[PDB]
Formats: sequence, C-alpha cells, structure tokens
Amino acid sequence: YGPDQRAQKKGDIILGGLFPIHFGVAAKDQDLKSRPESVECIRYNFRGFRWLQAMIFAIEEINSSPALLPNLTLGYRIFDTCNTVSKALEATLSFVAQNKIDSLNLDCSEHIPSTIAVVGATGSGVSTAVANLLGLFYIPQVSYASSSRLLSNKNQFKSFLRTIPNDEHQATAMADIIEYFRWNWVGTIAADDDYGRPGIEKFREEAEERDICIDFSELISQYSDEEEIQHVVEVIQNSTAKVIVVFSSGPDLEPLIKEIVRRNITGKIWLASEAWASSSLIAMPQYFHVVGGTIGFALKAGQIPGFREFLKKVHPRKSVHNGFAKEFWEETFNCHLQRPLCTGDENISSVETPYIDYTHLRISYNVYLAVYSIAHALQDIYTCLPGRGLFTNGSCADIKKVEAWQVLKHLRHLNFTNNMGEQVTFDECGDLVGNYSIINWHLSPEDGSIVFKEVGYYNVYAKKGERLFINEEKILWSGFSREVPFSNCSRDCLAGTRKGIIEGEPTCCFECVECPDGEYSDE
Amino acid sequence: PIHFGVAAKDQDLKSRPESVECIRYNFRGFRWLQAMIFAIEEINSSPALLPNLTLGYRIFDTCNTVSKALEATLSFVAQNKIDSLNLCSEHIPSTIAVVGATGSGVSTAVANLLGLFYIPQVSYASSSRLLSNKNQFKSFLR
Amino acid sequence: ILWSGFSREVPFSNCSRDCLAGTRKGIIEGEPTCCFECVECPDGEYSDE
Ligand SMILES: *[C@@H]1O[C@H](CO)[C@@H](O[C@@H]2O[C@H](CO)[C@@H](O)[C@H](O)[C@H]2NC(C)=O)[C@H](O)[C@H]1NC(C)=O
Ligand SMILES: N[C@@H](Cc1c[nH]c2ccccc12)C(=O)O
Ligand SMILES: N[C@@H](Cc1c[nH]c2ccccc12)C(=O)O
Ligand SMILES: *[C@@H]1O[C@H](CO)[C@@H](O)[C@H](O)[C@H]1NC(C)=O
Ligand SMILES: *[C@@H]1O[C@H](CO)[C@@H](O)[C@H](O)[C@H]1NC(C)=O
Ligand SMILES: *[C@@H]1O[C@H](CO)[C@@H](O)[C@H](O)[C@H]1NC(C)=O
Ligand SMILES: *[C@@H]1O[C@H](CO)[C@@H](O)[C@H](O)[C@H]1NC(C)=O
Ligand SMILES: [Ca+2]
Ligand SMILES: [Ca+2]
Ligand SMILES: [Ca+2]
Ligand SMILES: [Ca+2]
Repeated sequence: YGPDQRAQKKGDIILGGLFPIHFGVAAKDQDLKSRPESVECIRYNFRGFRWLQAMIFAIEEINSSPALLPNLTLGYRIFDTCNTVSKALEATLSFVAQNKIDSLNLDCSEHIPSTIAVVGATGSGVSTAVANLLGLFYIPQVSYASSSRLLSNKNQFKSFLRTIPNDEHQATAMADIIEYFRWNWVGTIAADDDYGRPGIEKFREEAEERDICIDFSELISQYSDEEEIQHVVEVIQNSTAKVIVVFSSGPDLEPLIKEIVRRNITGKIWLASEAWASSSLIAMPQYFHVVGGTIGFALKAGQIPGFREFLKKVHPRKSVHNGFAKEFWEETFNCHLQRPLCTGDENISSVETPYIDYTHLRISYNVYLAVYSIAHALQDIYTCLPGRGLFTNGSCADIKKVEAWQVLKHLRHLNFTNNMGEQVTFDECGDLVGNYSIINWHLSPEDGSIVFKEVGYYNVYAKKGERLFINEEKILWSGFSREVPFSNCSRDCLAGTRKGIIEGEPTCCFECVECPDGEYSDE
Repeated sequence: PIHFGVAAKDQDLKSRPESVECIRYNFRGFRWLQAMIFAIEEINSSPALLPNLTLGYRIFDTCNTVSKALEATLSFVAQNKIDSLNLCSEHIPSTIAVVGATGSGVSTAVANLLGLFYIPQVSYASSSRLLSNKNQFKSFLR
Repeated sequence: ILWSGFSREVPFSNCSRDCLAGTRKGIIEGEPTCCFECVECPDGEYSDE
C-alpha cells in the first residue's frame, strides 16, 4: 500500500495501529521544481516503538488466552505516523481501502482485509485528522494518548474513544497548584496545535477565575523559525514572572528549551503538562540548569505482567511480522543491517534508550487497555445471548461477519474490569477518568540524569477544592533549592499601607501607598 | 455549503449507519456554485485564456459538515489514490484543483487530505489563522 | 450609525464611571483594573485630571 514500512500480521480480525516511531520528518522545503517525493522521518522514537510492542503484546496475549476470545485470532496492521498528519492520513487511507472502495465502487484486489478497529494516534492534531476520516465509516478509534478537549465532541468525532483523560482536569490541577503555592504572576506557553491551545485556554479561564494574572501568552511550534523563537525568548526574558505554564509536547518544545539553555536563562519554574513532563527530549541532564525543579503531571502507572520479557525478546531476524525491528536494531546499536555491521546477536540490555529503562508504564498501559477494550467488545459480541443483546429485538452480531459499527456500538456500552481490578467504562463523551501523579524534575546523585519523583497526586474523584494534594517536603525547587520561590507581581503591602493602581498593568500588580493621617489599616 | 447542516441521528441500535440527510437550504451557497460555473464557462468561451482547451468541473455539497466534505474529497482524489496507493474502473477523472470549502474546520479537514497529493485548494470563505501554517497545509491557498 | 438601530449616542460600556477630579481610583478586591472606586483625595492633596 502507501507506506512501504509497516508491522503487520494476518488474522481473523485486523486491528489498525498508529504509533510515532519518529519525532518528525526531514525539514525539506520543496520548491516543486520536480515531482514531489515522499519525505523521510529523522529522529527515532523508542517510546513509540515500546508502545507498538505494547499493542503487539496485548494482541498476542489475547490470542493465546482461550478465556477471552476462544476460536478467534486477532491480527494487526500497525503503521508509522512520525508525528505528522500526512503520514497518518496515508496510513488511514490504507486502513479504509475496503470500505471506501465499497462506497465508491471503482470496480481491485477484492481480498484486502477490513480494519475492525484502530488504536488512535498520539498527538491531538493527528488524532483529529485521523478521526475525521475514520468516523466516516464508523470504524472505532481508541486513542491512548490524545487528550485534547476538542475530541470529546461526539457530534464531529462519532467513533472516537480514548483511554486517557482530557486536559480539563489537567488545567484545573495546574490552576490548583498555582493557587496552592500562593502565586499570581505567571506565564503561559502553548504548542501551536490542537493539544496546547485548548488546554492553555482552559487554564487561562480557570486562572482568571482564581484571580491569577498571566503576564504573557505565547505559542510555539516544532517548525518555528529563528525570528519567532527569538521573540518568544525575549518576552520570557523581559517578564518578571518566575513560574511559567507550558502546554506542549516534547518535539514542539525542544527548540525553545534549546534557545533558553543557550541563553542560560535561569530562575524560572516550569509547570509541565503531562505530554512533556516525562519527555526524554527535554529531560536531559545538560538542560538541568534550566529545566531543573520542573513540576509536571503523569498518569497512573499500570501493571502489565510479562511485558518486560516481551520487550527484551525483540530480535530483527526472529520478528517476521514486525518490520520496524530492523531500524530499531540499527538505531540502538549504531550499526547497519545488510557505520559498522550488525552481528545479529547483540544484547539489547546493554544500551540505554527509552525502550527498556522505564520506571512506570503510563501510555503503554493506555495502549494495553485500548487493545483489551476492543477485544472485550469483540468478546461481548461473541458471548451475546440472542433475545437480550444490545441490538434490535435482542439480536446479536454475527461473529463471522462482524462490522466496525457493531464494535463501536458495543464499545459505547462497555463495562469491564482490567487486570489491576479497576472498572473500565467510556462515558457518553467517549473518554475515561483517571488520577494524576505530580512529579518534580530532580538530578540523580549516582547517575547525574533527570529523575522524576512523585511529590503528590491529584484525585479527580474528590470534591472541588480538595482534589490537589502536594507533599512539599519532597520538592526541590529549581532542582536544588528548598524555599518556595516568590512569584507575586509586586510585594505585599504591610499594615498602615494601601494598594495603589498602576495604569495599564493587571490588578495583581500595585504600588504600596501609606494611609493618610486620619486613617489606619490593620491587616 | 448548499445546506446549512444535517439532520439528527445517533445511537445505532443495530441499524447499519446510513447517509444523514441535510436539512436546511442556503441560497448563498448555490450562488457561489453558480459563480464558479459562470467563471468556468466564460473561461471556456474566451479564446484568449487557455486556447484550445475546455475547463471541466466536478462540484459537491459540504452541508457545512466534515463528513460530507470528506466523502466529496475522497471522490476527488480517487485517481491520485489509485496512482499512489496502487489499489479498477480505469476511467477516473483527474481532478487537478479544488476550490476550497467554506468552513474553517471543513477546509482544514479537506486540506489535511488534499495535501497528500499536493492538489491546490483555493478557498474563498475560510479565513482562520490556523490555515496559514504551510508546514501542515502544503497545498492550501486562500 | 444608528447605535441600537434607532439611537444616535455611543453607549456607555465601562465597568465603573469615570472618577471626578477631586477623587482617585480605588481597587476592588477580586475585580479587574477596569473596575475601581472613587475614593476622595485626602486633605492637602489634589488631582486635576
Ligand atoms: C502572592 O499573591 C497572593 C495573592 O494573589 C498572596 O496570597 C494571599 O495570601 C494571604 C496570606 O498568605 C491570604 O490572606 C490571601 O487571601 C491570599 N490572596 C488571595 C487572593 O487569596 C500570596 O501571599 C503572595 N505571595 C507572597 C510571597 O507574597
Ligand atoms: N499531543 C499529544 C502530546 C504527546 C506526545 N507524546 C505524548 C506522550 C504521552 C502523552 C502525551 C503526548 C497528546 O496530547 O497526547
Ligand atoms: N457564513 C459565512 C461563512 C464563513 C466566512 N468566513 C469563514 C471563516 C471560517 C468559517 C466559516 C466562514 C460566509 O458566508 O461567508
Ligand atoms: C524586551 O526587552 C528588550 C531589551 O530591553 C527590548 O529591546 C524589547 O523591545 C522588549 N520587548 C520585546 C517584546 O522583546
Ligand atoms: C549558566 O549559568 C549558571 C548559573 O549559576 C552557571 O553556573 C553556569 O556555569 C552557566 N553556564 C554557561 C555555559 O554559561
Ligand atoms: C459495571 O459493572 C460493575 C459490576 O458489578 C457494576 O458494579 C458497575 O455499576 C457497572 N457500571 C456501569 C456504569 O454500569
Ligand atoms: C485516586 O486517588 C484517590 C485518593 O488518593 C484514591 O482513593 C483512588 O483510589 C484513586 N483512584 C484509583 C483508580 O486508584
Ligand atoms: Ca479466548
Ligand atoms: Ca497594558
Ligand atoms: Ca479558447
Ligand atoms: Ca474575580
């Protein structure tokens, strides 16, 4: 089909997949002198390959276990998006070839398998782009990372479900954190895509609700040129606001953090969104003098029992179905498979790449839960007693001719318990509700790398105003310090003094003016 | 946007999802359609512009909704789809240019699919600042 | 311009009325800068604007 590189395996039911194997594509500005050629992906993403392995492991465990889906095999056709909308659209067009050729009837292999369900993309923009085409045929799409609030609009994204909570709770949690540490002068940075803008707007509204003044609001992108990034760094420099709120992903934030480190801008506290609170692209020790002591967010860790061994068992020659294994081997051992020559028997446990050296599984558990949710919808179809099913007159879908819309209908009314004991249900908005873990960016005393240690949680189930819990004794501000940094716009006025309006400046900033002769102010 | 929207239907209770019916009627949309038709016909009539060649057209209705526009765009790029995906009727017309949709979300959705084949899209009504990012909307004009 | 379709005067859409010459702007807790009070100047002080 379109993408020549893929990881596919035949089966009775085919499940699509869209994982970022690369962080982006080559910056090739085509002048269209000749025929345009397919762009190439540049920076390998080991996190994406681990997510792909998570999906493959879940499918293999489904096939092996006879309790869940007996006498039925699950296949997959997993592709690469490279964090790019065009590549994911090509992969999706590969997914919907059968349905679209049926709808259009161009009269031609007549044997292309039909994709029952698709595990959604990572980025919010790419997920929306894929959903706009997948929901056309009502093929369910269970995303694992896409957390945009725009994707809860079931009017537009009919067949979209996700295993990760949206950014409403994340923005509420960041506002709660800001008001918990007694700050009113902050700054906002957002990625110019469908993920950063809605979250930053929600946080701005909530901060204005809580009387928090935002000094600056700037948008960044992975393809930002020198002038725009220089302007952003200048507005960060001129600002007196210490704490800075960032709603961005790793690749979208890398250029800005590189420029900040090059200018050695220090003294800022970064409130990281979950996207880059654990991004190895920014969580590098050479940046710790700038990004140290960054308070971020992380989802609840899952427990996949045999996942570690399956990750360790990847072999370029023993993985016939996985076509991404060769590039993974080449990029993890810096060798060429026919620049040294790969021996074909090296040990993966020797290299330190974000594929096996993980503390917790957060989005890998989301992928596992997505695959299990699709499998459990299929099983619910399998064990549907006639006369009492979700269909008309209590009828049940035929296993030999399951259609995507039936799987989506069963997914809407799904209620199952995962291996951790929690109940997995998708709301009418199609999303899921989960707790948040608040982490801080420290430095390893024995390794020197960035270490994320938990400083508190954010219980979504609690009542408003009591969700946030912070254990400040475990926090090291700016990576090393202990005192809570000062981030008022202006110093507090003491007794006997009155607030003075500063023209053209937000209400969080004022000048202290002493009370007149006949007047007093106690507090 | 000949129609302003579509009817309401959800909760596919064993009902295989069918095409939704557009509800209202926009006479401005039909005007715009006739504007494009008239321009094409006068270009064909004029011998000065494009000698010895006739400009055809193939126009659909978006109903101000993403799904209808996506179906129209899929019908647009079927020939380039066959060329690229290597997936026939052997008579699919070669659409070389698409006059863009009206809505900004509709234009974004159509452009995310047209930019794969680098088909130019000269919209007339979409005016969001998000469509100026040429890193993503490679073949979108305004 | 017919303002509301019938009128001819520019509507007033400020949070608080302009303070007089003898008064000065005073903040209100929880309100933006466009909303203020009209605290009178103390004795010995003046304001012309
Ligand atoms: C930064 O400004 C905030 C106000 O925006 C200060 O928070 C106030 O703290 C006092 C006592 O700690 C409370 O009585 C007030 O109610 C708080 N303000 C609000 C609006 O609730 C905070 O103390 C300031 N930080 C510093 C270091 O001065
Ligand atoms: N736009 C993506 C950002 C992202 C990239 N990698 C991630 C990993 C985990 C969570 C989020 C991300 C999202 O909201 O999901
Ligand atoms: N009703 C508007 C539609 C429109 C104009 N500009 C837009 C920009 C984005 C989306 C829609 C529009 C019109 O007829 O002109
Ligand atoms: C920021 O400060 C620099 C140096 O003082 C100044 O040149 C610039 O105009 C200021 N504002 C912005 C938006 O850069
Ligand atoms: C950056 O600034 C910090 C501030 O203490 C300093 O320790 C460090 O040496 C500086 N590095 C460079 C490269 O200027
Ligand atoms: C899901 O099933 C469990 C099993 O007892 C039940 O307790 C729970 O209420 C169910 N949830 C919904 C939303 O039906
Ligand atoms: C979320 O946090 C609360 C408070 O710590 C806890 O009671 C609850 O069990 C957590 N949620 C899950 C799914 O464990
Ligand atoms: Ca089974
Ligand atoms: Ca100002
Ligand atoms: Ca002519
Ligand atoms: Ca207020």
